[PDB]
Amino acid sequence: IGPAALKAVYDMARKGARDEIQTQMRDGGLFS
Amino acid sequence: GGMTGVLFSLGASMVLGGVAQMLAPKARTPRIQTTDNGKQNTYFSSLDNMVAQGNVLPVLYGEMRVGSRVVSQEISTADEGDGGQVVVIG
Amino acid sequence: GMTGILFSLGASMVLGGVAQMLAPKARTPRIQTTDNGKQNTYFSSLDNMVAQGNVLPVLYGEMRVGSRVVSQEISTADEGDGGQVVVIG
Amino acid sequence: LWSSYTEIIDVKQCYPNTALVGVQVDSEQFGSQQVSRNYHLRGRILQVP
Repeated sequence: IGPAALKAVYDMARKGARDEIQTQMRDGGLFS
Repeated sequence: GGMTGVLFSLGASMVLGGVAQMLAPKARTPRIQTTDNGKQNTYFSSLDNMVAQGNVLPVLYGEMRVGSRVVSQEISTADEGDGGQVVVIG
Repeated sequence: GMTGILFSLGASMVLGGVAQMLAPKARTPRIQTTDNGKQNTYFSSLDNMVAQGNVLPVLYGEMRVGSRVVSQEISTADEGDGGQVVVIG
Repeated sequence: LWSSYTEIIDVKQCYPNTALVGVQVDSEQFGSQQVSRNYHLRGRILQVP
């Protein structure tokens, strides 16, 4: 089904972005 | 819609910043200047007169002698006079 | 073929403000504690600076303002601006 | 002899809810520079139970 897949991808692209934000600001990244 | 897939538990994802941070929200240190040398001023002390132009009026909560914000400064000639009639200038 | 996922974004832009959708808004400078409580202007420099780091500035009208000093030098003056009127005593 | 007399009116503008201190000093024994005023005051009246 469509909307279930869309909501799943949207919620999956949340913690990925959050982890990317957190790792890129730690020591030698771009500081978000 | 009956089920809620992708539970997506958050454990160390918030611990990674520190453990005391999730019990106490930490404090904000001021910015360090160079012309100030090494006097690390905080956000709750002021021992000098400030200027009250388009600024906020500070508040005080207990003890801790503070400066102020100057609103009017003026010099005039000191006239001779006391609380009475004794006005000897000899 | 088809071009799906348009994903209209009219709602997201307003989240930062609506007046910004027509005006980029003027930038504001930061506040230095050392410079008491004075507010720095972004388009005027009353103080006369030093000709080095500061880039050659530009003027656009009025504004009695300072400068960037290139050479300062103090010596001994002459007694008499010119002509034959050169009295001393 | 009589000399010029001056009629002076003070500030009628009162400050509604701001604490303030006015200080007048002869400022002769002080140096040519300004003088810093520091005051050792208590806190604010709170709504304590």
